[PDB]
Amino acid sequence: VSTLIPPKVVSSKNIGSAPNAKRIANVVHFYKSLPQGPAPAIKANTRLARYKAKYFDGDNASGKPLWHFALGIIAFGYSMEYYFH
Amino acid sequence: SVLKNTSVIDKIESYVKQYKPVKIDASKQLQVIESFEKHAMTNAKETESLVSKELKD
Repeated sequence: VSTLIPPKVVSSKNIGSAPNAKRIANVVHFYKSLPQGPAPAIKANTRLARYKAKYFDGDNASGKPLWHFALGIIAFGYSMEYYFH
Repeated sequence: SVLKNTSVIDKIESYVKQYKPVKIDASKQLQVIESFEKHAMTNAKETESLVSKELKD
């Protein structure tokens, strides 16, 4: 009876579609995300900070700390098993 | 002039001439036709403003 007009009705149509739900999701997931590894806090300073940078960081993550623990028992020979039970 | 017993053609010719102004055109649509357009400006610019904003956003 006349010229129908569904070419321009997306101003209220862009709310119910599924991609819009993902659209409003990931845009919030993007703006505050740190750009290039910023704010990594690589300078750890808490009590034994030196340990935090050699083995406690996790780059090595090997049996050295338990080796250090074992050597501590060895150095305590005349303190726990000798001169005492 | 092909009819030598004319007797009606002048009446018929006059009948054509009296109704020579048969009937005028009807350009009545001057308030509702643009009302379709006024919705057309409203929704298209609503769409265009959104898509222009969203393409850059």
